[PDB]
Amino acid sequence: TFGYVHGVSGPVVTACDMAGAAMYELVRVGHSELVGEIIRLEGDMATIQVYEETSGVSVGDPVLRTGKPLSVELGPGIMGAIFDGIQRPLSDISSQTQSIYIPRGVNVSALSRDIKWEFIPSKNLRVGSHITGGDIYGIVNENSLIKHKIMLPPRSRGSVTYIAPPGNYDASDVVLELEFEGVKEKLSMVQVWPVRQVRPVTEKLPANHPLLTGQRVLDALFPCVQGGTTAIPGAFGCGKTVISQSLSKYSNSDVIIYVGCGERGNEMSEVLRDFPELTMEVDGKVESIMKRTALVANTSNMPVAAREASIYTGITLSEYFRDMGYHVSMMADSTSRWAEALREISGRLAEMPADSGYPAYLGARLASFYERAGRVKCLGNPEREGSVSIVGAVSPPGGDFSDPVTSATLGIVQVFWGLDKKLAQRKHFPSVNWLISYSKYMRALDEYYDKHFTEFVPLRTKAKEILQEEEDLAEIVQLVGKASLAETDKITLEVAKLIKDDFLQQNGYTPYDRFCPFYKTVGMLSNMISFYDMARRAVETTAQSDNKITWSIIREHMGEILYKLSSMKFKDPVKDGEAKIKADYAQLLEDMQNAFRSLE
Amino acid sequence: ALVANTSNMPVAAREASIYTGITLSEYFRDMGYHVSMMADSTSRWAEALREISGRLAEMPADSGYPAYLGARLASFYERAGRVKCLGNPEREGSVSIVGAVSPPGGDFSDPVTSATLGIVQVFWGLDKKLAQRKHFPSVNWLISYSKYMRALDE
Amino acid sequence: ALVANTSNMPVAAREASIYTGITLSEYFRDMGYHVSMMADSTSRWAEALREISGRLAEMPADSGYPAYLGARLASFYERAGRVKCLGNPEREGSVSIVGAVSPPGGDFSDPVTSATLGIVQVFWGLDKKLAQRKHFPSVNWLISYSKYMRALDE
Amino acid sequence: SLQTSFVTLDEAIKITNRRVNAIEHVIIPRIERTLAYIITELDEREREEFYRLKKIQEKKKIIKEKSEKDLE
Amino acid sequence: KDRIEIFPSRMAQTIMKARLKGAQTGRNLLKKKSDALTLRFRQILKK
Amino acid sequence: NYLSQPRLTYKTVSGVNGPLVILDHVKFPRYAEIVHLTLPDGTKRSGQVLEVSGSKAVVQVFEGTSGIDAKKTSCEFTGDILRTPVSEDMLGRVFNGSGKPIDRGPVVLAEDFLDIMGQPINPQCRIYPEEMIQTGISAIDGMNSIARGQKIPIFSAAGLPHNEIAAQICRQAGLVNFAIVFAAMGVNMETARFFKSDFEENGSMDNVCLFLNLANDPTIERIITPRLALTTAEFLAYQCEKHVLVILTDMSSYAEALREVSAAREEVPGRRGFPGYMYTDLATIYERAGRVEGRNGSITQIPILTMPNDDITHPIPDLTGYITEGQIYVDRQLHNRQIYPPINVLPSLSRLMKSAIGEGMTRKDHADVSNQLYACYAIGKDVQAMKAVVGEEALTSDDLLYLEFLQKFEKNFITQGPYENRTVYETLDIGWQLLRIFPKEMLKRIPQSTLSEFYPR
Amino acid sequence: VCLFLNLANDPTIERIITPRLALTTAEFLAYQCEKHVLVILTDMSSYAEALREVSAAREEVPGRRGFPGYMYTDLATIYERAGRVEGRNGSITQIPILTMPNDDITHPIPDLTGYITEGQIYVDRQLHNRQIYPPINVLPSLSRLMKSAIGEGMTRKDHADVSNQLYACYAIGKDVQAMKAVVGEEALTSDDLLYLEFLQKFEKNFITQGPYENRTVYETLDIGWQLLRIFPKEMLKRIPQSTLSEFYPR
Repeated sequence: TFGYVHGVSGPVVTACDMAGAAMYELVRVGHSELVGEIIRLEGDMATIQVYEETSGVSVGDPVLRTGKPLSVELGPGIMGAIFDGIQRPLSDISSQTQSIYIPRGVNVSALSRDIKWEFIPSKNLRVGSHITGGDIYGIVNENSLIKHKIMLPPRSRGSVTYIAPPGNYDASDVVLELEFEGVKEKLSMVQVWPVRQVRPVTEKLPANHPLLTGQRVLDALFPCVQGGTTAIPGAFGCGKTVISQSLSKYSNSDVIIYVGCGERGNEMSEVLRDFPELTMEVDGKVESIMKRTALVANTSNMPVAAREASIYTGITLSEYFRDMGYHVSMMADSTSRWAEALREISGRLAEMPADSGYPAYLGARLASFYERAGRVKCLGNPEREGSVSIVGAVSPPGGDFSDPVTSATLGIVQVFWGLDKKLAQRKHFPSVNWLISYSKYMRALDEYYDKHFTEFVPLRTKAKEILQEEEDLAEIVQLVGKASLAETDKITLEVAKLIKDDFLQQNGYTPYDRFCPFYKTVGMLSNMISFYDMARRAVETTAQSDNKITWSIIREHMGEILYKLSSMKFKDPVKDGEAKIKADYAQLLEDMQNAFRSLE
Repeated sequence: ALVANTSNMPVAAREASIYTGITLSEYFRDMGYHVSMMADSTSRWAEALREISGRLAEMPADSGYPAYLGARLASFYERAGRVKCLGNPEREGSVSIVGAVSPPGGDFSDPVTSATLGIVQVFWGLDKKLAQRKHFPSVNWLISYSKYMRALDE
Repeated sequence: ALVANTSNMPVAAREASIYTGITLSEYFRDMGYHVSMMADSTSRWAEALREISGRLAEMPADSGYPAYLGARLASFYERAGRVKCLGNPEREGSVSIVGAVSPPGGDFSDPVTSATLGIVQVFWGLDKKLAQRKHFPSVNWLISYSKYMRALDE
Repeated sequence: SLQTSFVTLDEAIKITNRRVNAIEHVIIPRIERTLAYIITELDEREREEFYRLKKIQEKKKIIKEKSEKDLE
Repeated sequence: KDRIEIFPSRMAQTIMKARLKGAQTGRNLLKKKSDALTLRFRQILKK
Repeated sequence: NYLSQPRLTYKTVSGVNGPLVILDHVKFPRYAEIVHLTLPDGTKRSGQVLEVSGSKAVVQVFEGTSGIDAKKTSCEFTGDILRTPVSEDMLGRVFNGSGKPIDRGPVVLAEDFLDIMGQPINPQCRIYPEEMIQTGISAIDGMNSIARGQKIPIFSAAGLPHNEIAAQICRQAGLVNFAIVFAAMGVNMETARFFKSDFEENGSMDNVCLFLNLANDPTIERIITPRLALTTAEFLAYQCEKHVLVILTDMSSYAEALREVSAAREEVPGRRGFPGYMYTDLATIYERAGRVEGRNGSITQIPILTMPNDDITHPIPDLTGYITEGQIYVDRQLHNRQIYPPINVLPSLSRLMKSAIGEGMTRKDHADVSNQLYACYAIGKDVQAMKAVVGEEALTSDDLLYLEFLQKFEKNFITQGPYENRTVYETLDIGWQLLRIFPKEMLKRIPQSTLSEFYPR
Repeated sequence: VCLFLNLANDPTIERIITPRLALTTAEFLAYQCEKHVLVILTDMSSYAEALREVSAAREEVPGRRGFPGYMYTDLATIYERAGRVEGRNGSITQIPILTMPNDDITHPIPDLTGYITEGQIYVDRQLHNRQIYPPINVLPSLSRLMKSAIGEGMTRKDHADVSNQLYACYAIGKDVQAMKAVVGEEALTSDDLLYLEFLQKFEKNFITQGPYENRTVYETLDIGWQLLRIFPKEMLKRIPQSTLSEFYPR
């Protein structure tokens, strides 16, 4: 089976007797089993890019091939796991080695063996039954939330020769046996998939439903669809946690995957410390969010190939959960750190530089990753839908979007929540700059809003216009002062102030703003814009009259409605029923209508 | 007379096209005609010299162009002039050569532009600012020059 | 004493002049003399190291210079200092080194300048602005530095 | 005195705002577009150097391999 | 026209960063001048 | 006649390096021939021989080399270059980047096999293009007229609505029978749906052929994607006398495929790391356009490209700009103000507008109106740049009229609905209603006869 | 005279030898035949382009901009064949000429040349577009031997002082010319306006020669003092007050 080391130079290990080896095959080098990829073949010889430090590898050392390219073990026991970028299990490395270090050349099986999982076979199946890739042949109760749908691997097919009865089985127990063309395949709960290959689908559907974040600016003005591709300018001064924690606690995705792309050592431990302590309410129980996520963490001194692979590992996990019919959300907290790892591989391969020193294929390696998002009809027969949403942060130096990883990312992602240090310094959380930010999914979500929130598309359009008018009017205020504006424009600044101060801002540490349902979000904006339209009608109806309405008259005779329009943020879906909340909003609409009717 | 070799015709044939055009022009010059030779771009000629160099693996100078690019252009433009022709009857032929260099990115720091302006006595530098204004012919009258003016004053 | 290599002397003779100079300076330093040595430019030595490296088919590092340019300059400048001389009469000689550094095109980001600034404790930054106004001796008192102030205070 | 002061301040504000906007919309944009061109062409020279050094390194490896084959 | 056309070099990158800091400092110094003049100008108009 | 000799198949993979497999012991290797590779797991792949030397054939593999094996890989050499199967039955169909069908129809039952590279159209047989196409869009038809047989690309900054403009041109294009070949290189699936949907919504399927290479499809297929589209367009125009329009979407994703292949090959780099031959390769795509003597056929092309970082001097727009007959530009300075379609006239030109206008084609005034609209819009931008320094109080009343012209112009000439179709004659009447903003004597690009025939009306 | 001609149509490699033939003839005429010799080398850039052609064809490791790394020593074997020698009356003066590519003073050809040659005479596009013949920009021009070519008995004794002051005045002239745009003409003081008048009068009278005017050193310094007399006496700060009292009141 194995070859022998012929030469070593830095991480490059040339091996011989490798006549059976394949391009990008995964190889273990040396007596310590150091990981590496074959980057060239030259006869019976192979050149291996060893990931880990090769110091101590010798000529004549064994070179053991795995029968596979770089691949992710998929199966039960992912939830709660922590992985490096190449799927090695950092929690289990810790518990087995009892060391603060990863030992060079770990061989710990990625999904923990020996855990007998509770398995229920898919009760419709029988010996002699037909089956195709993506058929759910049984369910594993790995945690309370995520019933793990075991499925036939996408390339496997045939007739079921055996299925295991209900019972407890570990990942190496043969749960299914099937036959095709007279050839038997024995099959386990563990499933191996090539990480740089897209898990296939019945069809990638158009994305049409909101990925609700529970955050007013993010859900109202810049919506991301389930299946959406999005970016965040993740940098310290902007408060990036406001999105990622809110998504993690509240958002309407059944599973989450985190990729530490290549983050600073201490910033990595913040993620790994924090998430275990976060919790969600499910069916009125409180449970740790680690019940529904896996953290593919990588510090900056993890192997280059692990950082470059880490993004592809996280999406390959996310695609397995998508194929279980779950909606995954995938956070990628610095695509720039991944692009540096990619640049280092290209540099070590002695390839020619392109834009700003990045490789030629940076555009393709980004685009072919973001195209792994979307809603799908899964493979296999229970017709189930699912999705992956990719929330891939960017880190343009000095905020300069001309940086090729940032520019190519903004050339691909349909949504960009442009967090800004100027807003974060003012504590305007969630700190999203609404002038910078955008979403392309507005058109595709019209179906959803038409069915469920039919007035909201008008309100969203009016809100964006009022905010744009605030920035335009602010130039006139800076030139000639607020006193010089028309009455319409003065009330436009007052409503834009309410929108900026009490709609778009949301302090997630407060019990009332921990989350914000879409109905609460619509009701708030409906009242602010109802006030805007009634104030604007009162002003415009009294245009060229003797007695004329103005912001000061409105504030004098109905400053209570201005106070209520701010106060509506404090309403609490936990303490207040939906009917109570909706009724208070309806009462404020009636109150403001009577109040304006008393003037004009 | 035309010597075509359009952008999608074989790269190598661009060299032969230029040398064919000046060979014809030198022949009509030896008859005593005042020939003019147009060349629609010396940079697209020099890109043929770049391609052959890249296939041969010769070392590039600036921007990939071969180091002999200067000498190729020099031994092209110096085929101009007015001449007392060979042979018995005296004739005053000429070839006037007009190479329409097309600098990549529009940037006159381009090695073909730099080598070309080293050799030629007349430089009609066009400018995209004028062409955007629809100011045509788009000659920039600051950067352009004609070294022949002292002879033409006579 | 003078070691004198006109620029047309062979590339290796330019390197030898530096090592000869410091070895003579160290020889008189061992006599307890407070030797001083001045080089006409360490950049001209680096131009010798460049040409040597190229001819040997070495991998260059920046602007054709060898990567070991820094280590060469250190094996020159770190032969300076005061010393307690070897052997029996206790005497304290020194070699002061004034290594000049005009950079290519006047660019103070240059490898031999940067490598020199990583090693020398004093930088008499002469400046074109002062020289153009004919201010002499033309030292820029805002770019220049001398780390020795900490010792000289005693 | 207020009249002469007011008129003089109006002219001084116009002169100052012309300089401020000429800095903001002429001088700074010439410099930032120049600095982008400098960073671009500096990186072009860095690629042209990289490619020459890489092709040299490949020819050396060929010459080494040929020199070992010539021992047979 | 659109650029200063100093020839590409690490010297020129240093000089253009210095020219940018110069021009940006000049903008800030003249912005303080414009603000102080604007305040006095509006005071005088009321007087 | 058919090649009667049986095919050789080799396992002699002497190496693999990047996207290249290096066969050895090959019997008389043929440059640019196609290899079909079977990997150890039985996956089929295809490749083209980029170099031959004695017994060696260096084959580039389109699906990439991941999984190629030095012993268990079978390379069948077809003994011939890559030929596209073509037929008129390719209208109303959808193909992937390598020309396999994805509409769930059968393979192309060929009327012929054509060399994917095409042939160089003989400059003596090329007709100079001159019959006008209305696109229906005023910023094109009024100031950048497209001739039947012209190639003229739409440049755009990233994320601008260039797909919508190109879709609208497919909906509204006509003379003052037709077919489309649409290709996209590295298009995201969200945009691939838009293009396929729009042809289905317009009822156009019966006279459009789509080649889709998606942004995750193997990046070497992008090199053949527009070549397949052109080879179909050449069949439809030059053999079937169809009036063809070819749309090539993100020639930037094509140029990225050239840059990736160039890196893998180690070619001499030009600017921004694109290969030194990027002009010739782009010409091998773009020059497969125009009318040809004795044929009623014609290939029009409207390529589209995303200008990287909006830079007009970038090699992709720049080399395309050298090869193509003027260009149509789309701008953020229009799109941010919601001016659809966001076409900026000022950097735009159409080289064939200097012929596909005037009597029998368009109204007499057209050339004059276009030139005066260009002057007024350009002066409008110049006085806007003055206002940004010295304020509007320094501008003359004439200069203020050019600034007001620039506003009225964008609001009426450029601004147009996504389904609104305008004739050239309607566009010129709009042009005059804008020119009437100035006193007659200021119209320095228009002759006194054209003013006397059209200015007061 | 003695002319060697390689023209732009003659083969590249001959022009590598052309300058060495000229200098070898100059060594015979100077150092064996006692001639005072001037050597003119008409385009050192075409010489360096010939080195780049052969170097690239030899597959040698490049220096910056792809020239052979040895071009400094090589250009030295050309430029160092100059100057007087022991016992000889003869002398090889050289005035090489060098086509700066892209107008770039820092280009490897002029850069390595500037290190070997004893200054440079710099001819500027800006002065040429103004029709100033010869277009020599005095500021970037230098001459290392000037400090020993000039002085009592070699010239009139004031010649160093007048030239030093004029040179600083031209430099200040170009700086106030930059101020006239960056800050405006209205920001200039009476002194800055006198440096601007100096810059204009200096180009007109000092720099502008005409192609057959053969001015003596005395006519040059006399025009120099007629220009320095534009300023108040106290502005001539580089000149010693002894020299000013002899030559300013003229």
